[PDB]
This record gives sequence, structure tokens and C-alpha cells, in this order.
Amino acid sequence: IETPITANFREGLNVLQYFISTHGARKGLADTALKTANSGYLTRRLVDVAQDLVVTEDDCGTHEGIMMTPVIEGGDVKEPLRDRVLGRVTAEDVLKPGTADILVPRNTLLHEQWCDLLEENSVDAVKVRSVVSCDTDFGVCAHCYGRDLARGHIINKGEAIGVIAAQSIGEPGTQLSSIQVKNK
Amino acid sequence: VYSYTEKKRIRKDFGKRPQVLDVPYLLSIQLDSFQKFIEQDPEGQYGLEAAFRSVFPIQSYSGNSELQYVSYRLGEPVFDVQECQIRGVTYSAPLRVKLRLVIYEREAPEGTVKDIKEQEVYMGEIPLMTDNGTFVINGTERVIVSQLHRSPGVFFDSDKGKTHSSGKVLYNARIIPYRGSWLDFEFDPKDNLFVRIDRRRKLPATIILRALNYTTEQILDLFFEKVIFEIKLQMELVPERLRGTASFDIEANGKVYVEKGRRITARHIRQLEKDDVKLIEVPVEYIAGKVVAKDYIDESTGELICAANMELSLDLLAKLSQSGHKRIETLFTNDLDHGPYISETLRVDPTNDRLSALVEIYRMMRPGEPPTREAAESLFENLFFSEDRYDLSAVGRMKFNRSLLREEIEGSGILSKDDIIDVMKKLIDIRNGKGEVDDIDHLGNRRIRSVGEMAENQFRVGLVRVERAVKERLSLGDLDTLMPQDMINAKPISAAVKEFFGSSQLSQFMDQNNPLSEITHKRRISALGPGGLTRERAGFEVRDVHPTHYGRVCPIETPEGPNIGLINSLSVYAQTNEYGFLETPYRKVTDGVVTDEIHYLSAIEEGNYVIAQANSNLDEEGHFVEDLVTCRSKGESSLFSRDQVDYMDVSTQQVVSVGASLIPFLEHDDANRALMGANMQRQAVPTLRADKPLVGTGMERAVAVDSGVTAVAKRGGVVQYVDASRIVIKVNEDEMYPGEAGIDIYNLTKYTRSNQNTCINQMPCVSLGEPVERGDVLADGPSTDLGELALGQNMRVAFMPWNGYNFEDSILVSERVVQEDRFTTIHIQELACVSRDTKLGPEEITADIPNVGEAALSKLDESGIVYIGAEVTGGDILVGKVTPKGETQLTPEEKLLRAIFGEKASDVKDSSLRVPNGVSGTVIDVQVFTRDGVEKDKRALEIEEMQLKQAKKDLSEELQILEAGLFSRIRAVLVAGGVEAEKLDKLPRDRWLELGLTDEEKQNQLEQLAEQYDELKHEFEKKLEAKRRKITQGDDLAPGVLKIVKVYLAVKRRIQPGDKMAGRHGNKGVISKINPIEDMPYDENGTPVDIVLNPLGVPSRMNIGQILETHLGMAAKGIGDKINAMLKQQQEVAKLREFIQRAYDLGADVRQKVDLSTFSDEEVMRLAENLRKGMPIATPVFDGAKEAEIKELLKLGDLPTSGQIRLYDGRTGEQFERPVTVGYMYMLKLNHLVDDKMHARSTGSYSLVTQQPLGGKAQFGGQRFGEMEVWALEAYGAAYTLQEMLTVKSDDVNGRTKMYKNIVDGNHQMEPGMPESFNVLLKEIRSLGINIELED
Amino acid sequence: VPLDGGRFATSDLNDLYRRVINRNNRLKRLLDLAAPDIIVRNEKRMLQEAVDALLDNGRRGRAITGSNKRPLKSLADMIKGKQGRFRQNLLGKRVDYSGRSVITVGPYLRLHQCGLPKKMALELFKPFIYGKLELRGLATTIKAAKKMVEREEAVVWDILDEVIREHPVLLNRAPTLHRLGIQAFEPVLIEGKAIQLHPLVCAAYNADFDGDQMAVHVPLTLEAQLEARALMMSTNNILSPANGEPIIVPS
Amino acid sequence: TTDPVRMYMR
Amino acid sequence: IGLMKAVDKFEYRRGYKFSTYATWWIRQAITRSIADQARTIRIPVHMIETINKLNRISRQMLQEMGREPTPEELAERMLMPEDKIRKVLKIAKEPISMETPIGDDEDSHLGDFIEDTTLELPLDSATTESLRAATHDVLAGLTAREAKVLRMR
Ligand SMILES: CCC[C@@H](C)[C@H]1CC[C@H]2[C@@H]3[C@H](O)C[C@@H]4C[C@H](O)CC[C@]4(C)[C@H]3C[C@H](O)[C@]12C
Ligand SMILES: CCC[C@@H](C)[C@H]1CC[C@H]2[C@@H]3[C@H](O)C[C@@H]4C[C@H](O)CC[C@]4(C)[C@H]3C[C@H](O)[C@]12C
Ligand SMILES: [Mg+2]
Ligand SMILES: [Zn+2]
Repeated sequence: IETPITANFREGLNVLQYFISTHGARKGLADTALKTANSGYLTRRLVDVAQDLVVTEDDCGTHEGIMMTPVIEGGDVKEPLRDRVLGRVTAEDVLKPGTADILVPRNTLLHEQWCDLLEENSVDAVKVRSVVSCDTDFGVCAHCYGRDLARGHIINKGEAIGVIAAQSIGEPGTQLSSIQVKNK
Repeated sequence: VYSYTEKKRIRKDFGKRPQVLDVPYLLSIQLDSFQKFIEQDPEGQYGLEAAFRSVFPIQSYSGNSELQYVSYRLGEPVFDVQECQIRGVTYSAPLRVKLRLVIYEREAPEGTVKDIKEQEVYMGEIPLMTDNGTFVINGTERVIVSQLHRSPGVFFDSDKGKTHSSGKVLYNARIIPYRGSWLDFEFDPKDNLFVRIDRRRKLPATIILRALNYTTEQILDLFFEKVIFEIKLQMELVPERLRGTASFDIEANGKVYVEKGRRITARHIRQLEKDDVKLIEVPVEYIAGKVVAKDYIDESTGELICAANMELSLDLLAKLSQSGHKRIETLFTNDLDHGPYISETLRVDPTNDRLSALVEIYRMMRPGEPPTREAAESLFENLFFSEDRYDLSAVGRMKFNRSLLREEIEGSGILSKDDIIDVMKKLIDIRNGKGEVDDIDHLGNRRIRSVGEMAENQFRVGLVRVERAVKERLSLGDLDTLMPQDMINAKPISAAVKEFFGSSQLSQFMDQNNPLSEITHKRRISALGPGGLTRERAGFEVRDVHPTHYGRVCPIETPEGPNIGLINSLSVYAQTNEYGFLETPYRKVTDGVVTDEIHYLSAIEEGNYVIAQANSNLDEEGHFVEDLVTCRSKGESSLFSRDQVDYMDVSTQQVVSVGASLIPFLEHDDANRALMGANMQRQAVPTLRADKPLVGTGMERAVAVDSGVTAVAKRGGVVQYVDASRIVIKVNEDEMYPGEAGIDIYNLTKYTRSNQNTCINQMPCVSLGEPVERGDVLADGPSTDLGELALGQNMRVAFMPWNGYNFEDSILVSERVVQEDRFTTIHIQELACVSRDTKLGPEEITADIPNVGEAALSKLDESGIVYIGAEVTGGDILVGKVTPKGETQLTPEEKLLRAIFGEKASDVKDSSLRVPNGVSGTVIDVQVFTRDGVEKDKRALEIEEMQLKQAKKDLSEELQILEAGLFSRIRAVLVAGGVEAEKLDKLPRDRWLELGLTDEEKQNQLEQLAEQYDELKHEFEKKLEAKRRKITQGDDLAPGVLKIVKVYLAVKRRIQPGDKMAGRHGNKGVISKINPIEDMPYDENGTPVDIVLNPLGVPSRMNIGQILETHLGMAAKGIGDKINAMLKQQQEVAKLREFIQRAYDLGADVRQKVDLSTFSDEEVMRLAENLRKGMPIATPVFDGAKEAEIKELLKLGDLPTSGQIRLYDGRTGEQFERPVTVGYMYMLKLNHLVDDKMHARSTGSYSLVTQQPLGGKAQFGGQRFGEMEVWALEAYGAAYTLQEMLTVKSDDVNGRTKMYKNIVDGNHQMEPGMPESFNVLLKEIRSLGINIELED
Repeated sequence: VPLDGGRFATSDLNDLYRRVINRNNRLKRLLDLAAPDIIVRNEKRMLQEAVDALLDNGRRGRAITGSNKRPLKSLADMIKGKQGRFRQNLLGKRVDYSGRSVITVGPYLRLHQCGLPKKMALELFKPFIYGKLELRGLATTIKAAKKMVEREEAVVWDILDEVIREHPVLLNRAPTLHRLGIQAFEPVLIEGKAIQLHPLVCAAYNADFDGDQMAVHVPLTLEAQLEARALMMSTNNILSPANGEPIIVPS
Repeated sequence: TTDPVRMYMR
Repeated sequence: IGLMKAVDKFEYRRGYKFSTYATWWIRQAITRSIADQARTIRIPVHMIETINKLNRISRQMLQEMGREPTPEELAERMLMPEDKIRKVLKIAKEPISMETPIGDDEDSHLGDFIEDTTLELPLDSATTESLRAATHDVLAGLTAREAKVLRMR
């Protein structure tokens, strides 16, 4: 509506702006109820697909992985390398930016000190072991997964990571020219 | 200008806008709706008259005999409302109608009358509505909420392009009757008209036309236009039809009229019409696409040259030319304006005649059966057009005619061929582009049906069954000596009516939390229910707030949850139109002056006016002040010149309901919080002593009085007698109705249970020898204080954190609040002990109970029933009953113990009524219901004796009043006929009989009066006998039960942590601590604070209305404090008068004006006494007090205009920095008490088939451990917790007793086993054909 | 089953079963009369309908209805759906040793403990109290212990304080969206009837103090107690499992 | 059709 | 089945149109079928006739006398000791289905509220075991011959 509500709540809304206020509030409450129901259904399906997955080994031994690098959407970078790579296990050696000598050997859990080293050497290319590329059959290995994120250490054999993944994805669900270089 | 009940406490008003319309009677919808039902209507169109005149007369098959309707009436209900509630029976009246069975003769042509028999037949009892809009059905009060349903008529709607990706829109037109079938037309993505009859398979639309005896030629003539050609090869042309793109430009007048290829333009048409062009020549091939209109045959051999609706080709042109045809008629069908939609429907139509169409309809409607001419014809003619099987009600006819743009507002209730044809034409127009579809959620398309209408519908439904039965009986026998009473049974009609009133979705237990909840329950509108949409199948379009709700439905008050927007409340001034549409009042504006005559406008009617807003400044003469006034036109709002407005709003409250008009400073609260505030305000519990709001809106008195809780005077008079239980008023001589004694009595309702187990109690608010006027309140119901609604208490509040004891929404409460019983409530509950008869022998209620060591039998009297007044606690025996049992088959060890100690067996159980654990009240009432063949032990006789005493007393008083009235009449109409001046009292009463005075016109009738006196005496002897027999009659208990004893317990609940409190601005919380009084913050005067609230709850919720209330509350209390001081130092009335008069005239030209110069010193001092706890103040909804006026009123006291003072810490005595906001806020105690919410269990009763714990506090059940909790325990590694919760704790039948024994043996180990639900699953899968087994 | 007042309550299956038998019997009867084949065929069709309605009702035509006007429940309907064996009774049972109440603040608590009402704890821990009473000689038999707890003697409260000492209880709020919606605490006996919840945990549960309620369960076995203490305690769950960030932030 | 009664009638 | 029963037992000699003879047997068969198959707790035919007669007389008395006949009045209008009338009125109507939607919340039904009364409370079983132990101990206190005499007794 082209004419806005110019009165705040310290003043009063007159009887004709309160009607529009009510339009909005009534829409909001119903959309909230919808959000809850839909998120519940998604979470149920997501735990059904992935319930049986468990850590059932300690090292598959594979070398393949996923190349983790900061994600940049056109302009600035909204997710640095630390947040993407923290806690994972390196698949290949991390060479120096000059390619001269290795920085972190291999299969080392990247905790805070290692990430500080990575930032100090200004490296933007780490390859890390992923679940989707795990050799272990009927389960996952503790090194491919990563670390716990709730106990701050490499995950324990036995943990049900599928239920945790489903719940982690599902519970936040209720809460939802020209170029210009800016540096020398 | 102030009523005697309003000169005790005048509430100061800050309203600035004038009042021209008084708030109507609030619950008038219910009363008027039901009054229209049971009411003798001469021109029967309302209620039972309509149903009778519509069903009767029942002409039997062959017309041998017939049954006629004469009249009806309602008898007197056997029990009044109170007796119905006590006894547990419905309050209803018997319906008795006069029927006249007429038997003809089967010999003469007609008009024979062999005989006529008139008889009166009873056909069901109809429940009666009390004088407050409720029904008493089985001892409880029911409310039947109105329903908002789609009006019958015709509605055109599209799917707005949401069924096919093509992007085009499909249009449809539905016809809804009041009862019948739904005839829906629709368009196909291929532009084919289709029709469905009851949401069934589609058919080409034209088929119905064929079923209506229409020929293809006639159909085309109805729908399409004509292009006529003559032969050479000349076409008649009208300039406008070639509106356009021409293959051949023109041949007119020879030379030229327009060039080929170029598109026809407006100037071309203008020149063509100017020249008056009629006929031209065009290429023969140009006529190779057009469609012929009618059939063309050859005269040589009578052969069909070309059929109607057949494509025209060159060869067919040649055949017609050689067949002597000159005139050729085709259909004009362009692409934009006139489309060829019926021609394609004819193409796809297989049927060719009426019979084929009827066969197709019959095959589609009821497949399987072979079609038949007779059956198909009957089915079609009976689908519509038939009175009994189809009705398009008067409202439906009105909307049908008004939608098809007809001037006739009345007509037949059945369809016709014209109606269907016109609806099809309208749909075709909508498709072409001339017209608009309807809005479904418009409040001009939705009407309201209330109790009377629904009840009439169900009564007619029953009457139809009775009609069928009567016809069937009259079919056979055909005997004489048959009265109109063996053919009618009350079971069907009474069954339908009882089903509606007792067990229906729209009839529900009344809300008796407080007066507001009752009022807002009665005036409620529900879209759900029979005949209305369900909840799951309702997307957020009917749930929205349409612009047509402005003044008819409340935008705020609506439940939040599954049905939000499906249940809403009637607005304050809205009333229902004659046809059932909501309408609202507007004050009419002439040329420039705002007149005083109000018109009620409807939703559709209101569209084409411009209505000025309520808060539009007016001159002293009625003229508008501003040149441009902000008013809302058809759909939107904007500025309009003062010279083009014709209506104005009648008030600023008319947009909100009664619930939301009680929230002060509603403009400053967010809409979400206002919604919550109204919803919670309906839930407050009445407290021990009522406390009027210090800050209100002026709607309190209307709500309190228009509800039935209070006792209001019927006629003026002087209070002759007052008491805790009755008020006797001595009417004025101006309202005497000379036949009357002249006094009226009001019997107050003392402590009684409500639907919610709360207390209902009326206490007088008048005093002996005090004047009253009609309309004044004589007694205060629950939650009213001197006639004003009072739902809570005004507490002294401070906004500050204070140590995390109000962390999220918790509330910190002083102990002086608890000491003073400010939020103490009374709850009354009834417990029943039923003694039945078993196959082993009847149960007996007795004081000799086995295995009771005589300690618990102290409260029980000699008959085994607790004493009245006894203070009981959990586990105490209320009624002592025992049940016989068998032999019990002792174990080999109990035998040894019995042999050692020689203890004997019982042979009777200990099934007795005992107080449920955790409840501690006093017994306030016991009542016993015995069967008609039982002994009536001593306690029942004692209860009967006291009842007889009370009844005799009451009847005696009523008889004496009647006798006094009759003797006063003897005196007044015998003031002549014998001089007796001093003898007025010399003779005894049985002799003011023969008084008199100087002969005059007031002589006449001693014989008549003496006869009437004896008649009264004998009548009241009969009345005494009737009430005695009604007291002493046995009850009709449910079969098998010998007797019942009901005990009423009155508990008094105090306030404690866990109880939920709230204000009016949607701000709620749970009490967290009861702080000692010396730990609360205090100010430099020493006064502590009652409650400490959190300031972090305001900013994020934007419900700052509460803050203003607090500020204003402080101001109000300040005034009271000042008065109190002047009233404690015994100041002379001059100073008190000066101050109170100064405080009643503040603000900027407010409307309210109170002149204390006209108050006698007694009046002023009584007012000052009522104002010493704070001066009440009114802040109407959208024109309230402004912040400047609050500051000014604070200054009138001695308070700081900031509203903030400096507070000290009770614990340390150090002052809090940065002063805090303290004031007075009105707090409510919601009906969510932690007493009713705490629950625990370790072991109890288990279900029957799947042996798991039952559910519910009442059943001592367990807590669901659902799927989500199982996932949570799987996310952890907790595999032993999960296993114990799945087997040993729930349904591992022999693994849970082992666990119990292990626990009591100090060994914490489980031997789980397998749950008993998996075994049920295996047996049920195996009881199908499958073979599921456990492999080893 | 017999209800109070000489009135029975029955399952729908009985009804359905009866149908079958009736029609079946009639068929066996009809074949003994050598009836015309039209009647026997009609009876066989009716028997097929009866058996089909028994096994799965409302799937081969119209659903048979009871004395009410709602369809009967068949063997197939007793297994499927949210109100069926699998969903409602094999995953989602109700539980003993459980209670619920309204939660308040209690800002004095430590992160690992909660406030539990005396009246609730005297009910959840009843067998443990019986064991203690009969083990310490205060009660001669289990019946005597039941009497003592019913009367609420003075020693009962001391035995209760001794039984609750180091015995976790699981608290749960109804929408368990993630695994931090169940947590184990050490009870602290309080007065009143409201549970007291440590403030720093409220974000994990998504709980405010304007009317919310919680359910409390007590683990019985030794393994369940050790799992509550080692896996589910609130002093072990201070990091979120969705991201490594703390979930014990002051609010 | 699906109704046994319909088939019997036929 | 009733038409088939008539046919075999019909005669043209009596010269009575067939429908007249058939209708009686057809109606008799249908009525006996209703008496047998209709109820889940089968009630004999004579008791069914008694109930139907009671209903007819109650209908007549409701239509004529006014409010409703009482068991005493019904017994008077009929001819029974008035204690038989009580039993006939007490004959239970059709059982309530255990799936009747009482719950009106979480789709709860009547069957969820009916407990199992044949179970033994765990405290009862614990007491039984405790009594067994106590009796064992007491008998062990006594000598052997008397112990076994009591045990076998
Ligand atoms: C009506 C809303 C659903 C539910 C509350 C209604 C629907 C039918 C009601 C039962 C029967 O009517 C009669 C039964 C026997 C006695 O008469 C009283 C008890 C009895 C079990 C009733 C309990 C309850 O009242 C029922 C289940
Ligand atoms: C929503 C809560 C309804 C509840 C107040 C009332 C309404 C009808 C009551 C049931 C019926 O009487 C039928 C049974 C009678 C037997 O004695 C065993 C209990 C039984 C299931 C009753 C339990 C409870 O009392 C019910 C559910
Ligand atoms: Mg909350
Ligand atoms: Zn791996």
C-alpha cells in the first residue's frame, strides 16, 4: 500500500492504520503455524533416510577427498577457509604457498592451532576427507567424518551420525551491470 | 444526570469525541434469533409455522384421505431452570399441534367429505432458551454459536491460472441452493463448456440444453449472432461488426472503400456508417470458413443439403445455389469479443435429441442400471424444478436475481430454463471480457445462521420423516375409526432436535470463567460446523481479514492455532440484516452537516459511498472543520472534499469487539499482543473480593449489566429489606399496575458451582431504606464491583530486573500480596458415589466398612455419609459403600497365617468414595437421589424434611404478599358505600373486608372479591401439595442404579509459584518467588512494591500500552491518596468539594462534565469515601488520554511527571541508580494453576489390549515418550536408557514386576524381555493371510 | 469388556467377524437346498465382500458402517497410519516413573542441578524409598513402608533426601527438535509444585517462563544412571552439535 | 459398477 | 429362502393367488433373521417379542398419557409383576464401539481409557514374596517333623 503508517507506538495509531497492522499480524501467525508443520515433516523424512548410518571403523585408508576453499559470491567472501575446513582431516599434504615444503603432513585433525598456521602462511587450498567418498561399506570411518563438534575431538566409533545430521538440518527449519574492483 | 448507582463513584472520562449511539444490547443476536423460532407468526414465514405449512398437508396416494394442519402451541415446562440443573434434566417445553384428518369418498368425482376428525397430538419436546441466551440440556448450560456460511445464489469464479502451465485462466459458475444439488458450469483449457451436477464426471454443457427441449437451431439463435447473405454473392454487412485484417478489403458502391491488407480503422468504420453501407460483394472463398446457422434441404428430393452448425464449403455453396437457396445464415464469431464456445460444445456433444441427453444424464448420475425413459425423465425433472427436492431460498433468490441484474427481488424457489440460460450467458460474457468474477470472502457473499434457523432446519428434517411414515400408513388399511394420533410418533422429531441441541459441533459448554467469557462466547461466529468448511481443507484466504470486516467482524480477537481466522467475534455495533448479512451503523451527512440519524449499511451497499472517519473534527454546528476529510471509499481510503462525503462512522469503538474494547491504550500495543491480551483476558478467575480497574475504558458497566451475573432492578422503588440472600423492593406508586401488591423480591444466588468448577456468588450492594431506579444494580455477580466488570486487582508494580527472579517472563511477588488474599479464589467441585446392583447382590452404603480402624469413620454420620461442614483432606472417606465378593481362593501360605491367627474373611469389599489425594476443602452440600423402590435411609429423610420446611416458608411468604395485594384492592375499590373513617384498623383483617367511606364511584364487587380470595387460598393449598409431591417423588435414575450421593467440596486456593498471571496488554508470566516484605524495593516514604516486572519484555514486543497504563495508574492512585489524607484529617466538605471538582475537569475539552455543586453533602462525602483507594479513570479505545494529560494529572497530585521515582534496596538499603518506573497495573489470575498441572507416577493401572500405562492426570497415567525423544536418545549413545523406556517401563508385562522387586531389594538391574505390543502386532499380521515368524 | 451401568464396549472386529460367519453359514445352508444358482452366486458375492471388508475396509467399494455413521476398523487399519501399532505403540509408548509440571527460574542453581518438588519426588522414587525403609529397619514389611509414606512421617523425608542424593533425572520439553531437548540433572528437593530450571539451559530447550511445562523421567538401572551422568548431563553439553559453537551463552 | 446390490438388481 | 420355502409348500387347489401365500413366509423368515443375526449379544426370540411389545405400549402411552410412562405405569398397562419389566428395560442395548472418537484431542478413542482389572499390582507381588520368605523362615525355626507336617498339611 502506497501510503505508509507514519505514526509510531509512542504516539497512537488511528483506527485506520491499526486495520493494516492487523492484516500483517494475522498473516504472520498462520505462516508460523505452517512453518512448524512443514519443518516437522522434513525432519521426519530426513531421519528416516539416514537413521542406519553409524561410525563403524577408524580409518578406511583412502586418499580421495573434497577440495575446501572459501566461497565467494561475486563481491566479498562470506565464508573464510577456517570455518569450512576447521575440524576436518587432511587428505593430501598441505604444501607451502611456494610449493617448496609441506606445511601439515597428512591425516592430521585441523584444530585451532593448525588453522592459525594455515592463515599465517596464507593458503587457500586444502583437500580434506569427506563422508561421501568413504571406502568403508555399511558405515563410515572416524577419519573420513571428521570430529565430533560437540566434544571437540575426533569422533568415537559407534556414534549415530545420521540422526545427528537429520536433527541438525531439521531443527532450524522453523526460522525460514558492471564490475568494480575495490582493492589495488 | 447521574443514576443513583453512578453517583457513588463517577469514573473520570478522558474521551474527547461525542457519543450519538449507545452500545446496543450485547447478546441480542441469540435472543432475537430464537424468539423468531418459537413465536406465533400469522403469515407463516418464521419458525415452526413455516415448517408446518411447508410439510403439511400430507395428501396420501390416490387422494383417498388427507391430513391437515390447524395450529400448534407449547405447554409449560415441567421443571424450571434451577430444578432442571439440580435434577440433571433438560429444560424444554412440550409441543402440541392440532391435526385434522379428513376422509373423502371414492365414489363421487371429487370434493366428497366422508368425515373429519380434529385431534391434538404431542410431537416432541423443544428445549427453551433461558433469559440470557443459554440452553440447559442435561443439567449444564450450552451455547449455540452462530455460523458464517456461503449465501445461496450464483457465484462466478476462476482458478486464476493455477491448474495448467499454459497460463490461461479457467472460468466457472456455480449455483448453490439452500438444499438441493450444485449445478456447476466450467470452461475447458480447450475452450469447451462443461457441466457437472453434484461434483461428478463432466459433460458437454449443451446436453442440459437438449434435456430442456431445445433444438440446435434454437440454441444457436439464443447464444450467437447472425450474418446473412443473399445471391450475385452479396453479403449484408454492418460497419461495426468488422471491428477487427481483411483478406478482401471491400466492394461497396463500386470504386473503393478501403485498401487490401491494411487493417480496418476507426475512421474507416465512421466513413462506412456515414455512407450507410448495407450490402457488399465478397469472394466466394471468403465464405469457406463460416458456419451455417440452420438446416438447408433440397425440394427436389427432400434431401439434407447441409445440417445446422455445419462448416460451409464451396461445394455446399454450389449445391445450395443449384437447389434454389438465396438467403444463407451463418454465425458471427470473432476472436476477441464474440467467441465460438457453444459450437465446439455441440461438436463434442454425442447426443442429438432429448432422449439421448436424458440417457447420458441418467447413466452419469447413477451408473450400472440400464437406462429407462420413465426413470430418466423422472430423475431429470426431479433433480431441480421440484419443490420438495430443491429450494433456492428467499435469500438465494434475491442474490440470484441481483447477480443476474434483474429488478425482481422475489420469485420461485426452483430454477427454470431462463435461469440456466442466463447463467450460461453470464459465464460466456465473463469469458469474453465483459464482467468480473466474484470475491468469495466478501462479507456480502457470506451470511449468518443462528440458533433459530438451525433448529428450524432440524425440526423440518424430522417432520419429513413423520410425513413419510404417515403416507406409508395411509397407503394400507385405509380404515375408518383412525384418529390422527396412531400415525404419529414423537421419536423421530424429538430425536433430531435432541441430537442437534445435545450432541452437535456448534453447541458447546458455556464459558463460565467470568462475565466477559460468557458474553464473548454467546456472540461468536464460526465458519466450521455442518454446512461449512473444515479446518484442514482451509487455506489462508478465508483466514485473512478482508476490508469488508470493517465494523462487522473484529480484526483482533481470534484464537491463535489450528483455527485462526475460522472463529471470530462479532463487533460491538454490528447487527444482522433481515436476510442474515452483517450490517453496521453510519451517521448520515447531508450537504455539509453531520445529521444525527443513523443508517445501517451492509457490505455490498456500503461499497458505493464515501464514509468519513470517526475521529473527524466537527464544528459546534455539525460542520466539518478541515476542508479535506480522510474517508474510505469503495475499497481504499484517501482525502475527499468536505462537500462529497455522505456518511460518517458512529464511534471509534465500532471496529473492535467487546473483548478488545476493554484494553486501555489499544492504539499503543502491537496487533499480536492485543490478540494475546484479549484471549487471556477471557480466562481470568474471579477472586475473593472484586477490585474495579483504576484505568478502564468505560465499557465495563455495559459488559457487567448486559451479562446475567448481576441483579438489576425491574422497577423503581425503595429498598424495603436487605440481607445476604434476598432484596425486597417496595415499588413506587407511579409503576404500580393497580392489580398488584406493589413489591418485588430478588433471590440472590449463593455459593454455586460453574462449568469450570469455580464459584458463583451474588452479594447485595444496596442498603436498607435506599432509593433505587429501574436499571440500577442490586447485587454484584462474580467479578463485578458496584456494577462494573472487575476481573483482577490493581497491584503496585516496578519495572526492573532484581536478581534474575524475573528472567524470561517470570514475576516476583511480595508476601503482603499473599497475606491479604488478593488473588485467593474459591473452587467448588462435586463428587458422586453411585450404588448399583450387581449379580452377586446389591451394593450398600453404610458406615461399617471392613479394614478401617474406626479412625476414618469419625466424620461419617450414622448413615455412612459425611457430615455437612466437615473439613476433609485427601484420602478421607466421604461416603461409605461396600461391594460383595466371592471366595478369593487363598494361596498356600495365607492359609497358614489365617490358621495361626484365626482371622476370618470379609465377603464384602471397601468400594467407598474418598477425597482425591491432594485436595483439602470443606463439605458444603450433600444430596441423595434414591430409586423409586428403595428404603430412603435416615439421611435422605432428613434432607427431605429440611427441603419441605424451606418450601413451606417460601410459599407462605408468597401467599401473604398475594393476600395483602388483594386486600389493598378491596380497600381501594371500596372507598365508598358506607362511612367508616376511624374504623380503618378497629376491625381485624378477616373482617378490612367490610370497610368503606363516603358513597362515590369507587364502590364497585364484594362477592367477586370474596370468591377470588377463597380461590387464592385453595390455589395455594394446591401449590403447597404440588411442591410437596415434587419434593417427595423418587427419581428416574439410569437403569441398574439403586442410589446416588453427591458431595460438594469448596477448596480455597491461594497464589503460589507456578501460577500464571497476566495483564490486559498481552503480557503474561509465571510467578517465580514470594519475596518477604522486607526484601522488596521501597521508596523514600517507606512503601514497598507489590510486584517487580522485567523491562526487557517491552522493547521487543512493542506493547508499550502497559507502560502508559502504569503511568496513568500512578496518577490515579495519587488523587486517591490526596483525598484519603483530607478524609483522615476530617477536613470540612468545602475543601473536599473543591479538590474533587478540580480533579474532574482536566484535559483538552473533554466531553464528560460533572458539576459537584448539585451534590448534597451526603452525596459528596459518600463519593469521597468511594474515591479514597484511587480515582477511576476511563480511556476509550482509539480516543483516549494523551501523554500530556497524564503528566498534568500526575502534577495535580505530588508525583513526578517522569513517572519514575528513586527506589531503595530492601536487603541492603542502598538506592538503585538511574530511577525506575513504578505505578499501578491491573493484574489477572488466569485459569492455569499449578495445582491442576503437577502430576507424577511410578506405577498404576495399565491399558487392556496393549498393556501400557494409561494417559492423563485424571487416570493417573504416564508421559508419552514419542518418536522425537527416541531420536534424541539415539543421538546420544544411550542404548540402555532407551531399552528400559521401551520394555520394562511400559509394556514388558513380566519384566516390570521383576524390576519393581529388584528396586525394592536394592538391586538395580533389569531382565527386559520383549514388549507385549510386538506380540499383538505379530498376531494381527498373522490374522491376515501372512505368516510372520521369529527365526532362530 | 463390560462398562459401568450394565453396558458393554466392543471392538469393530467382532462385528466384522460375525458378518463372515453368518454369510458363510448361509452359504453352506443354501447349497444343501440346491437353490437356483442366482441366489448362490449372490451369496458368494456377499461373502467375498464380507471377507474383503474384514481384511481391508473401504478399499473394494464402500466401507461398511457401524451402528454409528462412521466406517468400521479392519485388520489393515489396525496396523497402518499414525494411530497404529508401528507409530503409536512400537515407537512412542507411554512410560512409568514419569511426571510433568510447570517450570520456573531458580537462578541460584548450578549448571548440573535442577529443582524438583518434594511432592513429585516422593512419587517418582517410591520403590526406592520402600527399599530403604525396609532395609534400615524403620518398617517391618513393605506394607508398613507403604503406610509410612502415605502418612508422610518425618523419617520418610530423610530417606528421600538419601535416595535422591546422586541420582540424575531427565528433563524433556515436548517439541524435541534436537538432542539437547533431553538433559540429565541432579535433583534438589524444593517446596511448591513447579520445577526450577537453570537459566543458562533455557536456550537449549527453547523454553520461556510464561506457562511452559516439562516432563521428568527417572532412570532405574545402573547403566541408565551412568549414561545419564556421562552422556546426557548438562555440564557435558555446552557445545552445539550442529556447529561447534557454545550453546550456554548468557541471554 | 461396484455395489453387489446393483449387480443383483441387474 | 422364505420364497423357496413357500413354493414347495404352495397349492393351486386352494385357488389362492401365490403372492398371498408367499408374503407370509417371506415376512416370517425376515423377522426371524432379524431376531437371530441383528444383535451381537444374541437375545432369544421370545424376549425380542417382549421387548417389541413393551416398546409399542410405551409409544402408545407416550402419545396419549403425556410426558412418559414409568416402569410402574408400563407394568400396569401391560400385565407383568413389574420386576420383569425392570429386567426387560435392563437388557443392555448394543455395545459401544471402542473406536468412538471420545478424545476430541490427539484423536483419542474410547478404547484408550479402559483399564485391565485382572492384573496384580507390583506391591502385591512383592508382599507375596515377602510372606513366602517369612513363612519359610518361621518353619525353619521349628524342628523337622513338625515343619514337614505343617508344610504338607
Ligand atoms: C459425545 C462426544 C464423544 C464422547 C464424549 C461420548 C460419545 C458416546 C459417549 C458414551 C455413550 O454415549 C454412552 C456410554 C454409556 C453411558 O451412557 C455413559 C458412558 C458412555 C461410555 C458414554 C461416554 C462419552 O460421553 C461418550 C463416549
Ligand atoms: C475427555 C475426558 C472424558 C472423561 C471425563 C470421561 C467421559 C466418559 C468416561 C468413560 C466412560 O464412562 C466409559 C468408561 C466407564 C468405565 O467405568 C471405565 C472408564 C470409562 C472409559 C470412562 C473414563 C472417563 O471418566 C471418561 C472418558
Ligand atoms: Mg512460552
Ligand atoms: Zn573412511
